[PDB]
Amino acid sequence: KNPKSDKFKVKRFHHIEFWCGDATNVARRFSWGLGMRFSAKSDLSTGNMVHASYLLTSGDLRFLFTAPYSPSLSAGEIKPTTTASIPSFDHGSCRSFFSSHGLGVRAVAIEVEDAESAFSISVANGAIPSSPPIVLNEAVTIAEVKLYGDVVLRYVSYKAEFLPGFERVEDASSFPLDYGIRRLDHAVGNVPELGPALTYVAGFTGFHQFAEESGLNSAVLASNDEMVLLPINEPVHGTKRKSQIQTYLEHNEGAGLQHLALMSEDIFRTLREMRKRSSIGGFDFMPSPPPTYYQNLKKRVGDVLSDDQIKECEELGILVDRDDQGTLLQIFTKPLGDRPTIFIEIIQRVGCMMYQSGGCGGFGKGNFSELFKSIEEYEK
Amino acid sequence: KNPKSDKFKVKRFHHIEFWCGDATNVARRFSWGLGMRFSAKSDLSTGNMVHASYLLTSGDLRFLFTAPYSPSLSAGEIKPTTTASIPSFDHGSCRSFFSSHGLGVRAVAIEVEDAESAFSISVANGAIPSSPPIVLNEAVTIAEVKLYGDVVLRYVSYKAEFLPGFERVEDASSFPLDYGIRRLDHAVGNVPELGPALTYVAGFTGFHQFAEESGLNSAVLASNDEMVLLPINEPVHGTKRKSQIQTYLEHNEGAGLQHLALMSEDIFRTLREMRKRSSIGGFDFMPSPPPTYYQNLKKRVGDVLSDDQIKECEELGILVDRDDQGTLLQIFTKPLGDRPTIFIEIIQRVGCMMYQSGGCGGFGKGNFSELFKSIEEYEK
Ligand SMILES: C=CCN1CC(=O)N(C)c2ccc(C(=O)C3=C(O)CCCC3=O)c(C)c2C1=O
Ligand SMILES: C=CCN1CC(=O)N(C)c2ccc(C(=O)C3=C(O)CCCC3=O)c(C)c2C1=O
Ligand SMILES: [Co+2]
Ligand SMILES: [Co+2]
Repeated sequence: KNPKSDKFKVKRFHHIEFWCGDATNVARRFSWGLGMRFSAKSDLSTGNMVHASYLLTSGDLRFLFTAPYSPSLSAGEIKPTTTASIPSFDHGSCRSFFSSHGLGVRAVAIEVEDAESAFSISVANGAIPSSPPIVLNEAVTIAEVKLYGDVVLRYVSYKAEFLPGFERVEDASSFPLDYGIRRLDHAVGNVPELGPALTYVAGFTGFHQFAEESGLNSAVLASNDEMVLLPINEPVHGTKRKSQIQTYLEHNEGAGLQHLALMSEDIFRTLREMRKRSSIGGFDFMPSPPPTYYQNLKKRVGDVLSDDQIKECEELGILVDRDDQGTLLQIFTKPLGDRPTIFIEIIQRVGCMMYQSGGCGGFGKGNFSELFKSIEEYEK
Repeated sequence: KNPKSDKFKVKRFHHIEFWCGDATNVARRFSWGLGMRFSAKSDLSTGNMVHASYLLTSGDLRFLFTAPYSPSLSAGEIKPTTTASIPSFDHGSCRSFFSSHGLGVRAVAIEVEDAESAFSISVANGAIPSSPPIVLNEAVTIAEVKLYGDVVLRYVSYKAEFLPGFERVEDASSFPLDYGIRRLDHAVGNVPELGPALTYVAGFTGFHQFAEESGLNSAVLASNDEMVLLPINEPVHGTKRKSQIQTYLEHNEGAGLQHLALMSEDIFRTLREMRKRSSIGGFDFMPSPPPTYYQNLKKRVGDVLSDDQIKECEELGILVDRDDQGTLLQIFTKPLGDRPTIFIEIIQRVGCMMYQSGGCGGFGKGNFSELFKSIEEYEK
């Protein structure tokens, strides 16, 4: 069931913003690890005396990395005279965020028809305001409300490249890396209590619940066309194996973004390319399932994947799960930074063709049981 | 003249420690950019609930990257029960350092015969104590005094791998990168006033001045065998071209480490390898000199480098300077992080064979004039 209850017109995920201590080093690491090209910048070289922001792109996926400069560089500015390109930025907020949580996502940004109306309707329906609508160069409107923890949901709307005040990156600095990643499929939050978090977010967005003891309960909120997908997890306590959600909440100092799932147009190429780079600056992957897991894929998805395609999943450590409508290929990185908090998921979905409908195949919750079963089976 | 006036027995540069917001991302970026292998770790996986520290090595060069965890993880600890592997570490100090200065060097570490005696003699001769001598696992002693700004000079001495409590890195995570870098040649500080900084450091070390308007005055302090080399720069004001030392001091919020010069055993291979990676996660280099600079190298070093070797310098943008005793090949990166503060120099020295004596060929001060001359000549 999809009641299509969005309280304002939502388009697609627009970008994800990381708050960093040093944006340059995080962005360069991510660029090489994920195959994303440097596309835009806002920093001292573009007249921004407040923050350094670097944009990476792969297809429609946009990762923004932002860090504060010394406040002394902008001490004479006021908000009417700011040189910041992102008007919601605040030195103290950014330093406090990073000290509390470490490297992680500050903003989940969605493009909407009218960011001012989205903000007004959201706050009228219970959203906690974070940054009011600001019109940039009479061209783009940006507004922010609290999502969970210190993560904001950022609304962006365009009258008619990223944001005014950003400059396209010099091509010599813009190597055309591409490992096949094409868009953000979903963005997942960890919270102490799922119920109140769902009520709050669904309350101000009108997002509906998307149709679905390893230590979590989860639910998924979705926009009208189910292209914006926001799962939320809570821990399940006293499970004998400590909940990874609870570990997250401890090391993160509370609620925050758990993972970003990045859709690939060719998950086999993406994983070949990422795994080649894991130990030379890129990202590591979680330990692969035992071969019994792939010996059990024939009965589960033998009508979707050939033996060769299943063997290629086994070579790359890719997990497979299935809906009543489609099939999901997925794999998970180790944490992106020092803390056992945020990580990345690479996914590709097969089925649900009409274009492909959002969430085809689900989110892989079936792989909690199937991976445990494979592990005990391989114990043999 | 070398009075050999060291007040305690100094051996060699031991390591350089960067204080970071996220040690993982900086270390992975540096590993790929410089060709350094992951050699040791101290972090949650080794029982350290205080800080994440990752060691990169290339030859004898040791780069350590450290970031603080949430203080909550270690809130019940006291110094007698600490799980930190580096006892001088302090969450507040590290966060304050990084907020003030951004990514940069906290510790210049030299190996000495006896870190306790080096500390005592240093403080008796005016050194400002930073961290008292602490014996780690009855095997290694570490102590710290202030060098300049918030940079410390760290003394390390060994009774008889890096530090107790560090673990050798799993080989799968230890890709054997190597672009030819072999050791730290010198470490350079920027200060507002050169005179008082030289008097202070030479005062407590016994280091002697090493025998030598672009906006700086500098002098070099050296140990008895001139293998530990610590240049210090001050700005020259009112120069019509703003002093890069003054720009540093502004963006860094005061004195700090300006550059690390890394000796390569094959500077041509090192630069080929680093430049291949500049736009795919590595380091960028300063804009190369005009061809008139290389058209003028024949008269300057035509008896040291062949035409082909000069042409190879031109291909890679390498600078050349000359002493009365030897010749220096050098090149400079763009700043390592967001702020126009710290950068890296790659160098190789030719001549002064006895082993090669320290500082052979100087520090390239001749290239201020010669690069400007080449630029006006190429204006033509
Ligand atoms: C990274 C290591 C832990 N891990 C271990 C593991 O074995 N399996 C099988 C999964 C399977 C699916 C998902 C997942 O993507 C997801 C949910 O967990 C809840 C619904 C929404 C959502 O998107 C995750 C995060 C993990 C997982 O995290
Ligand atoms: C990075 C861009 C600025 N730049 C521009 C430039 O054109 N030249 C020619 C040099 C030449 C030598 C050195 C240098 O290594 C050094 C001293 O400056 C003082 C004595 C001790 C020392 O080691 C530096 C840092 C630079 C330099 O920084
Ligand atoms: Co997921
Ligand atoms: Co130098």
